[PDB]
Amino acid sequence: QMDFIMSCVGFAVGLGNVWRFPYLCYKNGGGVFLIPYVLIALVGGIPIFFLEISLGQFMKAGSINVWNICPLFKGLGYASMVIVFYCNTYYIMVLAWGFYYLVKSFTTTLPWATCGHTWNTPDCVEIFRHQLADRRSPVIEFWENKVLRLSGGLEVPGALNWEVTLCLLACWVLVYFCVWKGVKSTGKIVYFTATFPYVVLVVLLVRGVLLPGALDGIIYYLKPDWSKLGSPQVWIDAGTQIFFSYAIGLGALTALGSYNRFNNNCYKDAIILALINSGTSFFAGFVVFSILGFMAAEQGVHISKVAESGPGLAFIAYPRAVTLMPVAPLWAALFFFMLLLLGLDSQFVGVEGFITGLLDLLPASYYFRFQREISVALCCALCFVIDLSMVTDGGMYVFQLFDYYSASGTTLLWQAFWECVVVAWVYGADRFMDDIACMIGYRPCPWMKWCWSFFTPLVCMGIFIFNVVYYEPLVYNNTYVYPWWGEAMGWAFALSSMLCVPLHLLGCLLRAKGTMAERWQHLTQPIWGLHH
Ligand SMILES: N=C(N)NCCC(=O)O
Ligand SMILES: [Cl-]
Ligand code: NA
Repeated sequence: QMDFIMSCVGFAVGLGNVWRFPYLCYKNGGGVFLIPYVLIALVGGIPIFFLEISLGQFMKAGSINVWNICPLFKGLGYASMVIVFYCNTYYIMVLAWGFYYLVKSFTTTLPWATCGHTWNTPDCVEIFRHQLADRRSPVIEFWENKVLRLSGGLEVPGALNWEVTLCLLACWVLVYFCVWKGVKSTGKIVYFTATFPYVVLVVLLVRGVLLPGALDGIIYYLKPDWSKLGSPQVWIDAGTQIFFSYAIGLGALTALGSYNRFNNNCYKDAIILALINSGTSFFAGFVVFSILGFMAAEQGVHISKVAESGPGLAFIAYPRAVTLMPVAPLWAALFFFMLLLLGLDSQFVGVEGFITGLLDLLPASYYFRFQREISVALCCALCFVIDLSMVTDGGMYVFQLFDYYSASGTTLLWQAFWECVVVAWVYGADRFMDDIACMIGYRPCPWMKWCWSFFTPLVCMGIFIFNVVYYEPLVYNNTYVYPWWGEAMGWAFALSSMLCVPLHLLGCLLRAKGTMAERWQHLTQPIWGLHH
């Protein structure tokens, strides 16, 4: 089938693989991040991936309705919207920044190739020699003083950055327009958009290999520092990175499953999609970390102190690589066009899911002449208004609050744990596996059943508990200690997402009559579709 290609340009391959995984690996240390990544991909990632797709095919519906199997826990679906909504709030910003770089690519030279553009600190040198710890590369200067214009901290937002604001306006109007038409990338264009990224990456990787000091970068990427394994930071980062790269809990995998036919091979679908996501993430890791090793061997700073540890690494490693290509501006335009394509396809599927969920929720009395178009326009405008607080000088910090705490962190752990609990335990993991076998013919290995029943909830609960017990305040670029109210806002996002389940459960219990026993029994009775 081509369902893999359909997801490859959808809720799967994108910035979460090319932009996020590299900087998460860098922030947690190179080698030590892979082991929890692999373990949770085997135990948490692939199993919930297959769970979402299988449940989507089974229920023949997406977003909220799929939880008709356990209507009492239908609030989980609600949470998905909030989570994906938060993605739509900040994901686009990466695109915006990427778009800005693309706008700056179409020049006879490159703005970040050198620093003589009157937006750089005096401590910037284009070439490095044998003062010490007092020099910054032009690429990081451009990233932190033209795209971001980074302020002192979250306490002082500063002056709104107009250039990135027009770039974000262009991204949002483009999303509005080409989501209004609903292109869905057609059927033959997808082919190109599924093979254009890798080509570029491959080229970059080749260049990345042929550099002095790239071997050090690759070794640091692969060989792990076992001391960091005890830290819960790497475990929470790996679990959330997998649950984000797969769009687990965002209510897009479920719709993608619903699009498939009933007599489908969803088990191999999930396995192949997961392998593609992990392979693209590993390839992007190679591309980023070879460049990081090159900059470590060039500047002289340690490999862990080369570039930004926050979300800026993808904008400090990838552009740098481009500057080493023969015809730099053409390759900058090509790579950032690739990045724009990935981010755009992901944003299209996410916004489509959110809008369809909202439209299904709203009653008939709320119908408008252009209800779909007006709803999409209002969502885009509201998200742009929220992002107005993230393009400001002290805007990058807000982005981190929207990245670490919102649609990631303990939010995705909570969502995945409750998904596994409601399906494997409340609904019956054995019965669900029997239903999947009826759908698909054969029987998957019992490893999936063990992952659903015990392994995945246990791993998620353990990561959450060991992070909370040894809680460390979120620090951006290992320099800025977030104040109490910054963590308060981050936890406000997190609890806004994670309250959807318990509040909805409580409201359903109040609405039901009699004692809690028969109320739970009646509200957990599945509501099957017509075809079942
Ligand atoms: N939206 C997500 N949470 N994951 C999608 C991965 C991507 O295409 O970047
Ligand atoms: Cl990934
Ligand atoms: Na991904």
